[PDB]
Amino acid sequence: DMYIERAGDITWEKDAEVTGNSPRLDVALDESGDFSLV
Amino acid sequence: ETTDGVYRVMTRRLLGSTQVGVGVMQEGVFHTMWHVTKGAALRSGEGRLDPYWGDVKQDLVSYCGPWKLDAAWDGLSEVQLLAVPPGERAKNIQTLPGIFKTKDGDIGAVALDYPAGTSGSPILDKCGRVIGLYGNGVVIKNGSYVSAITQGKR
Repeated sequence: DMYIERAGDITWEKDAEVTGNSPRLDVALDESGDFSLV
Repeated sequence: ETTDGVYRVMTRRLLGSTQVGVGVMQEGVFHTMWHVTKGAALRSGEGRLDPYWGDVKQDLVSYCGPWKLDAAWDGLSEVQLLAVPPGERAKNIQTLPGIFKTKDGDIGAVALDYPAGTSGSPILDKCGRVIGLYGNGVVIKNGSYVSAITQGKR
């Protein structure tokens, strides 16, 4: 039994925290939808 | 129930519920990643949502209608992950995407590592448009997860 429950509006937030790197990676995508590093 | 918004995807086992992912309701259609539901029907209140389209390679599925989300990352601007973590209110995390470089072109990617039940959380551009869903990606270093910005075709 899977069910869904609303959790918010889809909105951009001016007060969002900022974080995370911006890496550039070579990858491949196989038929199962799995990414792997090249 | 089809009111636009971000939704938790919950599963009830024999004992207790857990959050297995997240999805986007837009224009009457529910959008999530294939691996979250594996195409199974969903309950929404007293109603049933039946799968309509799905593709394992893109890792996407839509319910009640064809895929409606068509915005794409502009390749330059910051974006926001609208993460819906299990047990917590939705929150916006702003980041500059990196890039997955593939033989068939580049794909934006966010180096953000949230709990597994966050898969299907939408990534937003500065106008609030959903440019893709979070949760299919790679691990680079030790535990450093990087998610593709996965978008379908409207």
